[PDB]
Amino acid sequence: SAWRKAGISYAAYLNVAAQAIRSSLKTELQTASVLNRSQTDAFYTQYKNGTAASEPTPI
Amino acid sequence: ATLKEVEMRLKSIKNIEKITKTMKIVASTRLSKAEKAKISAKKMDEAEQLFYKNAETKNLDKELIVAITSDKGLCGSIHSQLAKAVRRHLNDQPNADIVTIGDKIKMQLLRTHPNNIKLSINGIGKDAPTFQESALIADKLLSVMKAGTYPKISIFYNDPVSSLSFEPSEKPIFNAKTIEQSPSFGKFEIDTDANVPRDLFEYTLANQMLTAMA
Amino acid sequence: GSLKLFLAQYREVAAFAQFGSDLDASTKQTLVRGERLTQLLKQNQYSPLATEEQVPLIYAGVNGHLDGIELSRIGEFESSFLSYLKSNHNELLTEIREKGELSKELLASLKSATESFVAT
Amino acid sequence: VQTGLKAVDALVPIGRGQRELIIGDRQTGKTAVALDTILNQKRWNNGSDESKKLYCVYVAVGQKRSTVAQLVQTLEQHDAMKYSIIVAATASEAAPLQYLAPFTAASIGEWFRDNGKHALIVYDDLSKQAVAYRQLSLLLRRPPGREAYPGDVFYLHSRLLERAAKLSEKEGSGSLTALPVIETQGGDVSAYIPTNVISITDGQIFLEAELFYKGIRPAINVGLSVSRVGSAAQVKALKQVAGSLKLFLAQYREVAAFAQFGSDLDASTKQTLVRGERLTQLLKQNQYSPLATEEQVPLIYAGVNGHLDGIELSRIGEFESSFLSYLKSNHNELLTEIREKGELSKELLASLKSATESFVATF
Amino acid sequence: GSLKLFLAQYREVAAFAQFGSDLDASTKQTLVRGERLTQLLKQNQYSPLATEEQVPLIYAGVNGHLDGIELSRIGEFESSFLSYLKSNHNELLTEIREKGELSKELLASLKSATESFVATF
Amino acid sequence: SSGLKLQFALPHETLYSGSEVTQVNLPAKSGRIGVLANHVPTVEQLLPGVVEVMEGSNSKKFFISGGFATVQPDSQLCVTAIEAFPLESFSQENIKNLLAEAKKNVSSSDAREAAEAAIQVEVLENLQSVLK
Amino acid sequence: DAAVVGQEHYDVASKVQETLQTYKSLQDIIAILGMDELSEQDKLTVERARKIQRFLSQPFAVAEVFTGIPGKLVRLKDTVASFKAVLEGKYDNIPEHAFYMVGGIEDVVAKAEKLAA
Amino acid sequence: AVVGQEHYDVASKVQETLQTYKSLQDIIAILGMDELSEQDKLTVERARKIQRFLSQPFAVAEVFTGIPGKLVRLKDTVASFKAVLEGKYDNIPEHAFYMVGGIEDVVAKAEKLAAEAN
Ligand SMILES: Nc1ncnc2c1ncn2[C@@H]1O[C@H](COP(=O)(O)OP(=O)(O)OP(=O)(O)O)[C@@H](O)[C@H]1O
Ligand SMILES: [Mg+2]
Repeated sequence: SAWRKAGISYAAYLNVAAQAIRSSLKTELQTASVLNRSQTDAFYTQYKNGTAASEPTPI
Repeated sequence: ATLKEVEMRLKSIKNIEKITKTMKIVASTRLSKAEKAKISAKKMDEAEQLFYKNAETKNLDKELIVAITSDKGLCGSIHSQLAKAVRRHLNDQPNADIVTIGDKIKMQLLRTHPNNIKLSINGIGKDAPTFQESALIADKLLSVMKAGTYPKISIFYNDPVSSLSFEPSEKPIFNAKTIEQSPSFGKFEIDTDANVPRDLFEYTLANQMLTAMA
Repeated sequence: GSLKLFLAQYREVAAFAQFGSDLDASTKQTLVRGERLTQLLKQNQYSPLATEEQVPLIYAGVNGHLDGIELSRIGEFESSFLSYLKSNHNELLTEIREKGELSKELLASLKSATESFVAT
Repeated sequence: VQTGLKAVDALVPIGRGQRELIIGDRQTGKTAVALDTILNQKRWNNGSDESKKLYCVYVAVGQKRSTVAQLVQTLEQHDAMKYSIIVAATASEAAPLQYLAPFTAASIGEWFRDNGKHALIVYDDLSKQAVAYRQLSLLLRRPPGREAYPGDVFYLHSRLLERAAKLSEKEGSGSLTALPVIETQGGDVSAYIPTNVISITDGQIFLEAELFYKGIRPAINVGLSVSRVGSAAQVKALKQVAGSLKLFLAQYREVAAFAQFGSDLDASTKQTLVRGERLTQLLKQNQYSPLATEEQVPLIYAGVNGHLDGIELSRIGEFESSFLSYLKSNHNELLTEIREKGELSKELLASLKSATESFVATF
Repeated sequence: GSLKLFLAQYREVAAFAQFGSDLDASTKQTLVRGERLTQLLKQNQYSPLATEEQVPLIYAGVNGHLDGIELSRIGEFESSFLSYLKSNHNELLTEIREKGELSKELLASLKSATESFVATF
Repeated sequence: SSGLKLQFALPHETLYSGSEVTQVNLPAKSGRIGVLANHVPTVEQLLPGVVEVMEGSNSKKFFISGGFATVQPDSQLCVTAIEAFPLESFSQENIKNLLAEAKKNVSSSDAREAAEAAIQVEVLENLQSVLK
Repeated sequence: DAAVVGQEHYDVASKVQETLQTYKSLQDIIAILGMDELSEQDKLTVERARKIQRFLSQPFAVAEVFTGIPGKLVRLKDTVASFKAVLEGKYDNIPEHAFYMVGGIEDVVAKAEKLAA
Repeated sequence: AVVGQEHYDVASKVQETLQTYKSLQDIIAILGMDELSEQDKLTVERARKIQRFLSQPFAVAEVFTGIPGKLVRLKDTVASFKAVLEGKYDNIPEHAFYMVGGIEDVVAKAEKLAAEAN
């Protein structure tokens, strides 16, 4: 269950718990503020030294 | 210039006015909506930064550069002002690689130094950023970028001085290696068993980034 | 000198910076001096001024002594500047009246007389 | 003068003796307005009282025979010819015929007016008349004015429309209403002819093709359409629910651009959009389907208060159907009291509200 | 074939990229080619070009062999490419001229003649 | 200087800010820790557990996601986390088991995604003990 | 009129007109704010409006020398059935270029499949 | 075939540059230069520099401009604009191009404006 071994950064270690918690509550007391708070549509792309780039992927 | 060409053209300008005039009011709503995400990110920021105050953690004696921008346009001079600040700091350390967050700002620097760019982000200008997204972005900077090795890391964001003026801002991000050499460290009890300095970097890099975007 | 052409180019850069965008020092410097001259051109009706009284005002505008001066004080300044010459350097007024030309000597006596007033 | 058009009798009320102008581009729904009006008269003409009936006089100018033969054939399939007079002036006929048509028909209706009755005459259209008259005037070598129209062209229409009015009690209380039709060229209300007519009439029912395409039929531009007489000639039963309907729609046209933006709109403005979308959807009325005031009030009252806001903007159409049928079986006594009294007492206002909230609930 | 139609799409994309928004692979690909086709059409006065010299140029355009060339290069490219065929692949020019059409064989040779020149320089 | 000023804030909402507290109990990596008025300056990493702010009056207890905790020399503890959770009236047993069970099936799914499942198990199990 | 072309025919025709109208109404937003700013209901409509628009084009046997494509004669009974299907969103997957210069609705699917090769 | 190949090219470049400024004029009054792309924004400034440079003090109109006439030869004019196109004077302020004779006078006038700045 190592997180800093083959898991993710400490920022992600607390992240998984943030969504798990926010999703472990009542569905009635779950404002839309929390919904979009766990939603993201950002993609990252690695570039080279010659303006080159890698295949786009989801964060 | 016939009556019809003037009547058709005069009519399309009027449509534009309605589109812009409404864009402003709609903007006033997203403005207050970003204040709750701005104050909650500053107050929280002061909580973590308070530690670095009482405990000197300055950097003594390859560099990672991150620029916080959006992807949308029609925002005035925001993609020009920031692309100018990073440009000046780039003249002192050209070797220092850059990782801008925004397809828009990307093209700004992609013309001057298409080498330094080795990673970009898209799809953030939409709504207000959250820690859920911020921590995820900072995560890739440690996996494929390996920011832990870089001696000094710099961040670029726009600090709103007023509703009619902005100021480009820069704030360093001290890494693990810089936490040890901190002159005032002994005053704080700590166990060299849970990689406290190691796990502080991977977290500070997330929050500071979130207070920059928000 | 070249006051007409300057103003012509003034409106071009002035109406081009009225968007709110930030400009350089060159355009901004010309934008500050233009505004002072524009306000100086203003004049109430039924208030004719002698050529001798007009000459002094123009001189200050081109040189830039007015630039430092606040924009809302340009009006009071004109009425106060004329009184300064009559009360002090009246000789200059009588010279420009008859002669109608500024010699190389009167040019210097005038400069030292305006500069000294701008400071106070 | 109940036209049977919700968007009309609610927004731009017409009065016996008034001169309301039906101005609009080609193929907009100008004839539809008048045509429905005539059909909506079977509600009184087949009755017994005379001071309530309304004889209709249609003046076909410059229209091909095929069109007239159809226009007539429509009124028959609806049993409207029983009280309609057609003065046909086809385009193939000599110019002067198309010149005298409007005046000829004018007299015919005045008869009713003089004898103490009510007559509705629709000039469709004055635009064609002017063209005819222009032709005669030019051929006779009379001075040409703006757009080739002689100076007496205005004296023509002014001496025609002023013929319709409302006679006093001493004269016979008779009345002659006029609905002149003008065809603009690309919305150009600034043209010569239109400017003349619009200046003489007492209100316009401006129609736009664009509004037509969206679905809003009849496409009556509430913004422009106006009536100088207004409530003076509108049933108080509808006036009590229409006074506010002009308000909401007014603010809706101002905040119509916001509807195109994301949900980032505040709740205040959003509320307006909720109403407007639905209030505009209610005015949409199919052709050849006039409704009596007794059926209009219930629909307007439910709209203004906002009992439809909860209902989908797609089911607004069937809402009218099922709602009317409901009242005519459970609250028939309410409808009939509005038809006879013509007003809404505090008792009815409460009874109507209770019946509405009941149907909206069960819906 | 659809060259005129393509130049129509170009002006469609050229006007839409005015917004100042980034363009994907599709809208930029056609934008790259459409911009060069317009540069290939530019011809100097008093300089009529035979049919055997128009076909080759348009060929390399509609296909996409100029996409990988700078805009200020299209200029000399035309003259250089022509001189290339008149020296080496002149047989083809002679077939296009007489026949006035393109056979299955003529396309093959013409195809290879184009790619071979792109590789040069 | 009497008492200790607490600063419990989140990336979405701030609860306490320069507020005096009698006692606080927040889980640390080394182990469960407590703090009072005067406390030695310690900087420990907070793990997904349960925090409780104590007052002269009945003390409230909220569930924390995780972060860092630092007690400033000037007697000022600062708690930083992501999400927060009220007493118990917020979480539901039924809403937890649904995902909880699905987590064990994530180990069955590809390891890339199962890696995060292992981290969820822990947090979820602790949620059950909060029921008390 | 419904009482002429049929009730079904009128409704389908009216829907097509309303779609093309809103499309032309949002032309000021699709160039000034992009396609992303449009709502979920709007984007879905806009895409369709573009498909129907291109679906209205038809190759004539007379202008075969202009288009190069063989004339195509569509029957009214099939025509209405085609747009109807497209109005219901049954072909929101098919590419727009599959509706440009195409006769019957079957050809749309055939074309969309021939391009994929 | 008359004014020379270079003269033809330099002239054309001046036109294109001026033209591109005109085609975006509508945008400038509405939005501004902030909305202009990096490439477009550079052409504007350059263009505006070329336009101002076109002006020339007239000896006959000295009583209007108050500036002594300036007679410029064709040979120097071509080289002048060509040098501006190459981007060898993008540092010099636009004002220095207004009512200027010889290209040398531009750099001269640019230096005089440094002492006047306070
Ligand atoms: N209220 C309505 N509901 C549905 N369709 C309508 C309505 N009003 C008009 N139409 C349509 O309008 C068309 C004819 O419009 P109309 O005759 O009202 O315009 P017009 O003023 O007569 O134009 P023109 O000057 O060409 O006669 C018909 O095809 C009919 O389908
Ligand atoms: Mg008609």
